Amino acid sequence: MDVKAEVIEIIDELFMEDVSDMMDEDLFDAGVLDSMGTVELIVELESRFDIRVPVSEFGRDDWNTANKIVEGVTELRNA
Amino acid sequence: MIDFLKQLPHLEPYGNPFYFIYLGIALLPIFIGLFFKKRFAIYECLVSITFIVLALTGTHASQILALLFYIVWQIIWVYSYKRYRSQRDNKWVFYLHSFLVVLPLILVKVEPTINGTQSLLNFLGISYLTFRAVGMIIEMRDGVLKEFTLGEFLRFMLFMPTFTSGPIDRFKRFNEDYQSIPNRDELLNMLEQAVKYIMLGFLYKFVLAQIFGSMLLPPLKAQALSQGGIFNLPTLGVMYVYGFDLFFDFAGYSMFALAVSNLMGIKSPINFDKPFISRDMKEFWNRWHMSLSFWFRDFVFMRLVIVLMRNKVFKNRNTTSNVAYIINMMVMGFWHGITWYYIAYGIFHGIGLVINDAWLRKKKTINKDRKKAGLKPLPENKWTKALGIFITFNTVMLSFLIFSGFLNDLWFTK
Repeated sequence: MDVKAEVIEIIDELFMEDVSDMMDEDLFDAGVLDSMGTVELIVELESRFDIRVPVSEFGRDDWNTANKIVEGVTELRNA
Repeated sequence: MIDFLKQLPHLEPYGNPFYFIYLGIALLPIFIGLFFKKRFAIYECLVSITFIVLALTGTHASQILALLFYIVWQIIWVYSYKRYRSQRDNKWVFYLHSFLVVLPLILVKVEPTINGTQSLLNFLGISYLTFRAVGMIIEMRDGVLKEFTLGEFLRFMLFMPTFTSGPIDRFKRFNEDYQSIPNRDELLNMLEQAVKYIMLGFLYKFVLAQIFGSMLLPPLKAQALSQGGIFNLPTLGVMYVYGFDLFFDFAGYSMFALAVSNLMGIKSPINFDKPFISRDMKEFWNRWHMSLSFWFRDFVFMRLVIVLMRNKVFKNRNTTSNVAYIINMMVMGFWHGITWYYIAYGIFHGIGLVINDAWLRKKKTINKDRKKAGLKPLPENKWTKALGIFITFNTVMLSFLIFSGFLNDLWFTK
């Protein structure tokens, strides 16, 4: 299955808002993710993709937009 | 051999203005070198070892051996994990290596509870060095670190300007900064910032921290003691005076640390960002002892929240957030020391942050309660903002009174 399609479909499962077309939005500023909401996404991103996500290297400008989340998951999936 | 180290000359780091004459002359080749994109690897360690040794050659100069033990002990368990992490990756192995890297620090803290005296493993920068050491175990665990020299590990862990108390650093960021020497005018920019930071540090440490710490604080304590009771007006005096003293002494130090680091080419993380104008307890920890807070945020808090959400241990979203806060700030208290008031100082900011967070949640639902019932949003203006600042400032200042351990003198001297 497609990496981009599953990230798009996990985001509106826990938070309930599709952001497929308007995708380069800052998810913190757009009101999608809480302080606690990011932790909830990380857990489900691990359960779905079988990848363990580095949160102690997680910068603020690193994994903020959905495109940087999609592209970051693929890099951690093989490389 | 111990008597030799005690005979050896001693210079307390940033102890006086005339200290910077030595360090200035000493670092001058390093700085000039960086303009031609070269480092003097051998000379950098020599000048580092000299100043670290001079910082440790006190009346308890024997601690140099405790440092020597520490470097050996850390090399063993850092490399032990490095070797292991290549092939396998297990939870408990990582936990064991984490425990073992922090064990000397645990022994130093725990000791005077049992003994009433210090640990033999104790040396000056131990509390701040340990963060650099565990940092690598955590970074190897996350698979973000793979390659490193013994030289790269040693340069980072026992970096000279940030040794004794200086800003906490992470390996990946320190290493990359050291790896690529900044270009000619960016380097001159750092000289400008270094000469600025020294000027401020002079004012902060030798002028202001002097007035609060050595001038106002001692008679205020003396009076508060004579007054008696669980609180008095001179005790309200020590609360503010010490608070400012703590800030000015530590912030001034931090500026010196950053300035020397700059002359050494790398730019260490900053510690303070106008902490007293913070409206929020949440905002305060983004402004106070930042290198420590930002470490504890990513390495203790963030990591703990995932575990409580992996295992879904608590009922709702907010209890896992609350428990993480109280544990995280309490561990930070234990880090300061295993005495009642450091632990108190911990639990304080713990319940302080949960109260703070609960309010932000309540304010958003009161605003929705108003908007749907017709009414305009709850007022947010210059006086609500100031009120916030006022409440925060005094919560913060009261915590520093607990932290000072003066309440031990006032309540428990007997």
